[PDB]
Amino acid sequence: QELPQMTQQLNSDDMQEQLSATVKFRQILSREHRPPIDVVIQAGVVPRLVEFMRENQPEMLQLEAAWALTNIASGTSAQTKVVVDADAVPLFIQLLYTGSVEVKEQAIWALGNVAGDSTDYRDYVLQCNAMEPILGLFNSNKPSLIRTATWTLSNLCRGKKPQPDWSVVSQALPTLAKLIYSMDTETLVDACWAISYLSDGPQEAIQAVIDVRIPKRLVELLSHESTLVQTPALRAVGNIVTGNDLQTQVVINAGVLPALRLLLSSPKENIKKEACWTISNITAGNTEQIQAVIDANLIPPLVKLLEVAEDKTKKEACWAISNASSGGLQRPDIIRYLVSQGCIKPLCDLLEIADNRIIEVTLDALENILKMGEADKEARGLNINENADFIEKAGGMEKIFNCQQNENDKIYEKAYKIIETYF
Amino acid sequence: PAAKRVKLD
Amino acid sequence: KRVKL
Repeated sequence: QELPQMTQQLNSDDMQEQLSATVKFRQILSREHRPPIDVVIQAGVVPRLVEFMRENQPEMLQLEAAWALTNIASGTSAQTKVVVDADAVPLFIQLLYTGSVEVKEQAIWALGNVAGDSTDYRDYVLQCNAMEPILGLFNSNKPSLIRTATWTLSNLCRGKKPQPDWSVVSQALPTLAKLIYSMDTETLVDACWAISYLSDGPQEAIQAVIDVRIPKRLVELLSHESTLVQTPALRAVGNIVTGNDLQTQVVINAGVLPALRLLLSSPKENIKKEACWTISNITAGNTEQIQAVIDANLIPPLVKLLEVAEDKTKKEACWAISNASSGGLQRPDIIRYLVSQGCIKPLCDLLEIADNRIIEVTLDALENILKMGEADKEARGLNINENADFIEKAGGMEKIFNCQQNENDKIYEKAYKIIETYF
Repeated sequence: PAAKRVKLD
Repeated sequence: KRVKL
């Protein structure tokens, strides 16, 4: 259409024509569905647009050109590659330092799409030292800019395989710690995602998150009126409790248990699922933390979900109760408590799920219950294992016996031993 | 959330 | 302890 003329105008030496042309390119690219990215790329104007972002170029030109490149980078890795190979990244970064506010708003968005393309482009942007100028944007007192920068910042932290350069992304913790206190929902959401990414890693990363005192706030955000905030905050909390017993205790001390208790009755199924997931990693802790969960009255509602929640959630509830049962070896009463709360019936019923990882998890729990029951019997001269009688009455014996027919050897081995040992 | 965002203003 | 993918 105008593209042929637009291309010629863009390469013109007249600046009025360059700007008119750049704006048209920005306009045709501003489409959410099926943007004319390839047509613009093939017009061969990317290097020219990148050229308009140079430091001494007219402001409007830098602005429109960066905006256009921003949307080209919003495409596939192939289309994004064109922008990157044209050396646009280092220019986006410099614009973050010298550009007018409007210009910076384009540049940071562009960096957001580039870093969000893949681990390599994420690393590339980090290698170009984008972190420093980016963290600087949070002192702008500019909402729109901060929102985009928070998002961009999260893409720089995102990715577990490969994990981003920790020595660089860790630099953003102090900033993220303050951002989760923002009243702007949009910024808060992205800050929480960023944090969940940084929290998703080695012991030192979780510890760095704990050291800046982020957990206290994450727990409070679990009750934020929007699930858009609850989801990431809960994710960050969950990732943190995948840490050691000490790190996990910090989260417990920040009062996560009562909060999780409320999440167990959330209207959103994924919230209930992740709340159980989070509890499962706490009951995977030491004796005291398993007891803390017990004292926080999480078992009853956990048992309820185990019996009536959607499968994905039930599986998570199963992990929690099962990890908790592993503590009975050190404290039998934990098993007595679990059984008194009716975990046996739901656990057995779950033996028929189409997930072997869960069958194993359930068989282990039932065995932890069987062992305690056996020890109690041995302890006080009885000849009947009370918990074995409970399992049989719950129809669990028949189900366990059937797991022996599972093609999975591990399942088979577990079921067999349980049957021959307690039944 | 989405890794990329088209900028429309 | 189970971590995300």
